Amino acid sequence: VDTMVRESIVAAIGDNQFAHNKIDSWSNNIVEGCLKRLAAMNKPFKYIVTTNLTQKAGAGLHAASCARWNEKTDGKLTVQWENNTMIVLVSVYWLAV
Amino acid sequence: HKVQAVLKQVLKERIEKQKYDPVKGAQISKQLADDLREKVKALGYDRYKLVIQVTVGQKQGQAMRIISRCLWDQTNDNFASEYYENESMYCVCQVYGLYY
Repeated sequence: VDTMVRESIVAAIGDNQFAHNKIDSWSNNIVEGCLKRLAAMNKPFKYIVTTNLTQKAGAGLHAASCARWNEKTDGKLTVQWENNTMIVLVSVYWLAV
Repeated sequence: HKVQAVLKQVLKERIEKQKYDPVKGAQISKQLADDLREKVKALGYDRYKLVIQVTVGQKQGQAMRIISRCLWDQTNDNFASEYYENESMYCVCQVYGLYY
């Protein structure tokens, strides 16, 4: 489910380089791309999609996300990507209806 | 927002007199995230949930911004952002107030 997302991300921003004024824009396109990736699966759920992108500048970081949800129907899926100067994180969250 | 103001109060109440530290930072950031979760999951919970993001950084003064593009169920999912800085710690919080 997320492997096609990862291949989409490696297709979109593979080995590319930072430019800050379109960085958010890439995020938007990624969010739209992942939206189509959600719209291809269309499981009847409440979906949440989020991206993060950050320059490799030399500060150490740690990241994850949590909630307090109905544990059997609500879930999280993720893809981390990186290159020489950038880090990319995409997250999808399932809440049931 | 009242809740946002008290979440920023929680941010300071964590990080006052402090500086960002690589060695304290795993436990410090776990305490940060869990304390903001405990804030939003205290009184003020009415069959909701909160989805959380936290960023903590050292002070260098380059060009940095935040943005987030989502798709959500519209009437039940809301969002807010918080920024703060001090002598050595930048801290940003992103809160997603969603119906459980």
